[PDB]
Amino acid sequence: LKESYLEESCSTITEGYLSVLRTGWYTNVFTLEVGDVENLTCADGPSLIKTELDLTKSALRELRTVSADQLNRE
Amino acid sequence: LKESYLEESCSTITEGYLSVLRTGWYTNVFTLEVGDVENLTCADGPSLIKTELDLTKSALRELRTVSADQLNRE
Amino acid sequence: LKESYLEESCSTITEGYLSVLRTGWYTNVFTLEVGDVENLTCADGPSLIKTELDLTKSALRELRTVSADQLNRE
Amino acid sequence: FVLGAIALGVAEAAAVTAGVAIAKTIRDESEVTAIKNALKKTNEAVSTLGNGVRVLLTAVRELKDFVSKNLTRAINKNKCDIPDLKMAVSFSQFNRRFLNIVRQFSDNAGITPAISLDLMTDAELARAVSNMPTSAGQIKLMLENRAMVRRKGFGILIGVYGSSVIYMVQLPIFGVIDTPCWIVKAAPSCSEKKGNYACLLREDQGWYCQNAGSTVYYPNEKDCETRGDHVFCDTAAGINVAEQSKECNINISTTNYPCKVSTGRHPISMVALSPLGALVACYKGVSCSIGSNRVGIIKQLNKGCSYITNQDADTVTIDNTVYQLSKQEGEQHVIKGRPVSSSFDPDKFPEDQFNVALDQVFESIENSQ
Amino acid sequence: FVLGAIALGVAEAAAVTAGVAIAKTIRDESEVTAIKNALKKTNEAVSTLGNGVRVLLTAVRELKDFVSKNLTRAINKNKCDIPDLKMAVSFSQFNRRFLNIVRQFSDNAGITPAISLDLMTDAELARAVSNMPTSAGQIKLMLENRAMVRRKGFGILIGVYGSSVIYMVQLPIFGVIDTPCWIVKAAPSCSEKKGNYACLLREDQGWYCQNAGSTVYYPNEKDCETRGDHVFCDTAAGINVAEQSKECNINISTTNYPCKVSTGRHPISMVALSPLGALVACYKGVSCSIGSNRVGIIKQLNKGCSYITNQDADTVTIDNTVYQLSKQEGEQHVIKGRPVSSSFDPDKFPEDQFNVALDQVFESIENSQ
Amino acid sequence: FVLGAIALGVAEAAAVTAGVAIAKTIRDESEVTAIKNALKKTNEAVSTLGNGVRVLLTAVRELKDFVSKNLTRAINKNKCDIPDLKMAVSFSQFNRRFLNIVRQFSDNAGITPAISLDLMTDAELARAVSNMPTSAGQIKLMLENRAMVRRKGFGILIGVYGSSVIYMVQLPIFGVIDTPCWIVKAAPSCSEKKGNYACLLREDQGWYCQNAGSTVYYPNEKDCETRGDHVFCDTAAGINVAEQSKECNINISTTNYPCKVSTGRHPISMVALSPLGALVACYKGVSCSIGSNRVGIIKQLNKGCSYITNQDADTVTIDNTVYQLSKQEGEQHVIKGRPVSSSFDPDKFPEDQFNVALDQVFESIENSQ
Ligand SMILES: *[C@@H]1O[C@H](CO)[C@@H](O[C@@H]2O[C@H](CO)[C@@H](O[C@@H]3O[C@H](CO)[C@@H](O)[C@H](O)[C@@H]3O)[C@H](O)[C@H]2NC(C)=O)[C@H](O)[C@H]1NC(C)=O
Ligand SMILES: *[C@@H]1O[C@H](CO)[C@@H](O[C@@H]2O[C@H](CO)[C@@H](O[C@@H]3O[C@H](CO)[C@@H](O)[C@H](O)[C@@H]3O)[C@H](O)[C@H]2NC(C)=O)[C@H](O)[C@H]1NC(C)=O
Ligand SMILES: *[C@@H]1O[C@H](CO)[C@@H](O[C@@H]2O[C@H](CO)[C@@H](O[C@@H]3O[C@H](CO)[C@@H](O)[C@H](O)[C@@H]3O)[C@H](O)[C@H]2NC(C)=O)[C@H](O)[C@H]1NC(C)=O
Ligand SMILES: *[C@@H]1O[C@H](CO)[C@@H](O)[C@H](O)[C@H]1NC(C)=O
Ligand SMILES: *[C@@H]1O[C@H](CO)[C@@H](O)[C@H](O)[C@H]1NC(C)=O
Ligand SMILES: *[C@@H]1O[C@H](CO)[C@@H](O)[C@H](O)[C@H]1NC(C)=O
Ligand SMILES: *[C@@H]1O[C@H](CO)[C@@H](O)[C@H](O)[C@H]1NC(C)=O
Ligand SMILES: *[C@@H]1O[C@H](CO)[C@@H](O)[C@H](O)[C@H]1NC(C)=O
Ligand SMILES: *[C@@H]1O[C@H](CO)[C@@H](O)[C@H](O)[C@H]1NC(C)=O
Repeated sequence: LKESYLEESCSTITEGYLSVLRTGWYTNVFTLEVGDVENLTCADGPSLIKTELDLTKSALRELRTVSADQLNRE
Repeated sequence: LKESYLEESCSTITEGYLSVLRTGWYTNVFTLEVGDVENLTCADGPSLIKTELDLTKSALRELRTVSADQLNRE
Repeated sequence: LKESYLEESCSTITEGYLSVLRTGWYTNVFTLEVGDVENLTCADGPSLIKTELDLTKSALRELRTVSADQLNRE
Repeated sequence: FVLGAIALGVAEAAAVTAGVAIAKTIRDESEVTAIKNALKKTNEAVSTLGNGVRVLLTAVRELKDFVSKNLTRAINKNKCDIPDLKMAVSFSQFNRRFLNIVRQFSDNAGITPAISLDLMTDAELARAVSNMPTSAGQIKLMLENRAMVRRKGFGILIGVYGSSVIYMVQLPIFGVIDTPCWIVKAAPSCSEKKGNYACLLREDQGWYCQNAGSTVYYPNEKDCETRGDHVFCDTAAGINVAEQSKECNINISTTNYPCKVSTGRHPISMVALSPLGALVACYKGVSCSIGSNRVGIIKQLNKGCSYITNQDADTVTIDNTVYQLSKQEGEQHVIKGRPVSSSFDPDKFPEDQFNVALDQVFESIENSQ
Repeated sequence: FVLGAIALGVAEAAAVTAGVAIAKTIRDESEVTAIKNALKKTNEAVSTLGNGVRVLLTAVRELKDFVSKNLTRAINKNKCDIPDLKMAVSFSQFNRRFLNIVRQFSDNAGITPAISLDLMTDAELARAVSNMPTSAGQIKLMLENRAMVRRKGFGILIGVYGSSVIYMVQLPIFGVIDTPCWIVKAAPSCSEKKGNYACLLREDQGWYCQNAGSTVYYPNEKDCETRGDHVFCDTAAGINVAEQSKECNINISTTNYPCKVSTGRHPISMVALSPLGALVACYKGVSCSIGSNRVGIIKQLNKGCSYITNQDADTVTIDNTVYQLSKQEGEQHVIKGRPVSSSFDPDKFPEDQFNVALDQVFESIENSQ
Repeated sequence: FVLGAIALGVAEAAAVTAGVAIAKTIRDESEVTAIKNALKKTNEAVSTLGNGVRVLLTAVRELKDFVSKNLTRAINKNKCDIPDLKMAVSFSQFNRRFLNIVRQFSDNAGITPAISLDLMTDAELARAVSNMPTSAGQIKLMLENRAMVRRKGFGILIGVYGSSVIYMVQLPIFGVIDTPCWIVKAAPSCSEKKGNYACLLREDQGWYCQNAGSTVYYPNEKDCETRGDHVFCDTAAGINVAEQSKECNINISTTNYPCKVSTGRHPISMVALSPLGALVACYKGVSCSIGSNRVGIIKQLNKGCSYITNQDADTVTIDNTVYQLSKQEGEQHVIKGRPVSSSFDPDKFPEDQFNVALDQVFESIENSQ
């Protein structure tokens, strides 16, 4: 790196840097398979598996009200 | 949507959008009950329950030094 | 607090605040010891301990490609 | 004036003021006690605070119930290395919400920037939206797009009272929907005569929306956000402007509205993306072209201001800088007219002006002469 | 000059410079070795680095101790489907801090924007604040409000050395407290004569604080943050200004300090919230009113600049845009005077000016004539 | 024109446009079906979408496999309080990625601001970088510094299709490396004569980089970020400028390029940090000094503009405001010349100007006379 102080304008220029320029975007589409958790039911009251499964179902349902492009009119 | 290019000023106007305007705030106050975890003590050395409980106690204590309005002068 | 409305300029000045000015930085260096998890191998297929250990190894490896100052040229 | 600079930061300051003022009411001890009373027989209650505002009250008690009714039994005489680890895994599940809330309030010193799933579950968000003081259509739109309600709200810590953690969530009420909005984009318009230049640029870009008789101009990027045909704006971020302001899109040189511009004596090349295309200001010194994701470069563009449609192209470039066009459908129309900048004599153009009424630029030329 | 534009971004750049420069010292191998030595018999050590700065050193070894003394025993001959799952749950607890630190450093490429509970626990934050090189009162205030120390610090990855992860946390030292601060708010002041307008707007809004003989102006929104009576500012974000600058609040037309304004020939209506009230600039074309959370709309406001107290109202509106007033108590006072803008002849007013000394506006009028 | 204001927000808008446009293609049902087909026999597949763009396709199926092949067996007849808790701990591990993705997409309404470890693991990031359409050196640099690829990308939710969650990650392609860049810093240059002042400040500060024949100016703070010798810039955030623009660093008063400045009739003291030192503008009313982390204050500075090297000092201060210098090595050189501001007669200086070509300042003085 080389810095030059330009007395005529109270400024500095520093040279010697190397660019890393973003020139494009690459798209990596993901498909995350959750499996059929919506045919699964826990009838025997509070359970560790029940809460984990219910987290999964309610997360799955919430995700469909999310939209990055068009408004949902149901 | 309908876009018009205005040649006289190098500009465009695009119409046909529908507003969704924030006009107010609705307040939902929460009371999260932690329960009396501060009368609970683990005397028998390292335990899974001990660490979870200590996380809970130290989180409960830290929370009282947090303030969104007035400075704490203790 | 004392607010004065200055009719001559459609402005207000409010006084009575007390400063808390950042004047310096204090540095707290951390050394987090992970232990020799890279001499540990699970040969008996899927296990809870295997996944936790593999999380730990892959997190440890990823961390060395992170750099806050100089570009890695390997 | 620079309208953007006037409006900048206003909506965020107003939101925090609104939330902090209510928090001041709730933080009194007799207010907290009334709230705890109202929730003594239910998990949800509507109430009116001492200052006259109506709020929703919600109680979260799972972690207290697990501590009182399960954990405390299992720890007889302060011994915790019990052989039932279900007890240990259960605790770790039952305290996660509380521990997450503490992280969020400690990191942000008591005011979160938005509403995590720990401050408010999906179920609680839906109930809060359904109780809002607005009409059915507004509530339906908010319910079906509640992630946007989430994004634009935030949370405030009231305090810790006993073992009870008290916080409030400010949810945005979108009380007006489906009134007309429109967006103005612009790029520098330059006229060259003898290697000298006269340039102007419209300085009224951004979103406009009508509501109850007035037009509001949103000059700043963070004030509005689109989702398809809908644009979410915060009213506190806008400036009310005369309806006559739409004449800047019609007769910008003739009109008596003060159409704001900036000027220059030297060209700027750049690309202003528009919802259905792009404006490309291409002047001496650069090369501009339009491209297709299928068949490569289509065509180099002539110098001056060019309007490109997203059906004419997929990309426009200035030198090597690529801009991707949108894929939104809609009708494009050209409204022809002589560029105002080409009625300027570059040898009699004023000094560079920032955000001035356009007629003061013409005034400047004739009073100089 | 536009003071806000000069100061913008300075504090963030200075903070990163400060942190990166220290990280350069720590990153040497002989520096890392000295640090590992100092911590060989303790979990906390104060030390001076090769470059002369004094730092706190902390060792976090729980995950190493669990790996060496529990996990490694249990995995005899590379077999991990053991029937003691306590071993599996324990690991998941003991590695969470480490795994969280890796997420935070990978997401931000080695420089976190603030200090999570995984970079620094509540216990470690309290120890670091107690060791700071400042006086007892400053430390007491920081200790009791340490979430604000957290918010304004950040972290930097030094590197991975063996199995040891080395990072540094920059904590803000609030070395000056309880000196006077004040805040200026303003809204457009317009005079109309014959349907033409002369307008000005003070351009010196924001926070001012004294320290050791000087006054510092903080022109930007992110530079200061209040908590009750206290305002936290970063000194590196301010501009030192003459004490005479307070005359702009006293005799803005007479004074010889260069009171910065912007001007316009067309009015802007808007609301500037102030800590104890609001300024409402209400001009032709809009309707402004003040309201109560209890009894609805109180009154429509006259045209011109109006000052509203938070005891006079709870809301002020321009057309339909609502602004909530604060609920902070304090004394309000009017300092009467003829508005400077009304001493202007709208037919002799200059072109729109951005951030100019006010006396250059008067100069502009008389040298035009 | 104010170049910074023109370029502000452009790169973020262009990135979202680019990502949303591709998401529009992927969101069609026949596009989703083709994607599910391509992944029927593999976990990774390269493909070309209907609109002609080439993308990487990745399948994440662990949670489906655990649900189908382990969880469903264990729950015979809707009973879940089974005595094998391994089953419960396993589920909690296998769903964490999915649950985290849902939090991130709900909080941000479907567009994350960057790429968490749940959107994309370290392994998947490395594969995606290796498939990018660029040359080996660019890929090697991105692979070895992939946290920076992470930081500058983001994610978009396509939707939920059956039990399958479909999202896309936009990774930044750094297709040009190791071309020359440089940075201009500046501070106010003031000349005083008889207690009146003439001041100017260069308004072309920031990063410049060459690429394929052109020079791009990046006027804004968020557009570029350094790591050692390398500076990462987003091309969509810059303005192409004439190569002649480098003359502002050479003969700013003589040149015919329009070197942008702002002016004032009153001094501003401040510190502009530079990579290898600092500029200190020190004028009447303040005291400036330079310090050492070892031996305390070195020296008070004279009034005017002073350049300080990071080998001359560790800190520079204005009054009590401390600025830490960097510790980067490199050569410092002074290019002497009479300050342009000292060729001004403070009694004939124009009104304050914001972002005007410097020769219009000289024009202003001579046409006033
Ligand atoms: C610039 O273009 C605008 C838009 O076309 C012009 O506004 C229009 O001006 C005409 C002429 O006065 C208006 O027509 C009149 O409308 C009133 C309505 O009460 C009626 O009483 C008259 O007999 C006549 O028909 C027209 O309403 C108006 N349009 C709008 C939308 O306001 C504007 O005059 C142009 N400016 C210049 C300087 O040329
Ligand atoms: C605008 O208002 C300010 C504030 O009231 C005026 O400042 C004050 O000016 C008077 C007149 O010179 C000063 O009084 C003198 O103080 C010195 C102190 O050493 C003393 O030797 C003299 O006998 C006399 O009492 C006063 O100190 C000063 N106040 C402050 C706070 O500086 C200012 O003059 C006004 N400007 C104009 C142009 O009217
Ligand atoms: C301000 O400083 C710059 C940089 O030193 C000056 O640019 C230089 O101007 C000279 C004089 O014309 C150029 O020399 C000529 O180069 C051409 C190249 O084809 C050649 O045909 C001529 O015989 C002569 O050697 C020089 O190339 C040029 N440098 C660059 C980098 O462009 C500039 O003239 C100065 N401006 C003023 C107003 O003094
Ligand atoms: C299982 O779930 C699928 C998909 O939701 C549903 O169509 C089907 O009726 C269910 N049937 C059985 C036997 O589980
Ligand atoms: C339990 O905790 C309460 C509240 O902190 C305390 O007042 C009380 O003394 C404790 N008593 C018993 C019996 O646990
Ligand atoms: C253990 O790991 C160390 C450090 O990576 C390595 O040098 C050594 O060869 C290994 N040896 C044994 C016996 O585990
Ligand atoms: C807690 O105890 C209640 C009975 O008091 C029981 O119904 C419930 O299932 C228990 N929960 C756990 C997680 O042990
Ligand atoms: C690890 O082993 C030590 C004895 O070496 C014991 O004291 C400790 O409780 C054990 N911890 C776990 C989590 O097994
Ligand atoms: C799930 O079942 C398969 C056999 O179908 C077995 O190989 C695997 O280890 C099991 N995993 C868990 C976590 O139980």
